[PDB]
Amino acid sequence: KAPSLKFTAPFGCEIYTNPIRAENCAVGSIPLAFDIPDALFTRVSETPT
Amino acid sequence: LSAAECTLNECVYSSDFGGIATVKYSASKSGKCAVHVPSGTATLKEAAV
Repeated sequence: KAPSLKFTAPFGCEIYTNPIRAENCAVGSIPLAFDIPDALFTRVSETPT
Repeated sequence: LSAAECTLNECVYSSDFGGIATVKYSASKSGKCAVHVPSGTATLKEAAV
């Protein structure tokens, strides 16, 4: 029994059991898309300047 | 008036009255009178302030 994947995983993952899953593997990057409606854009003079 | 200065707070060339100009003046008498733009550059909302 060469040690578990809990202790040997690259990027510092955190292997768990009941769903077989890894946690918090610091690798890659998430891109994001924001479809923002036009109602949220407050005008200039309703904010300090 | 005497020594009046005009700055543009909001400026958006929208179809409605989408621009705010705050005229910083210094008046000899305190009384209402009429503002106007001679050109077709801007169309003012109110006739007097």
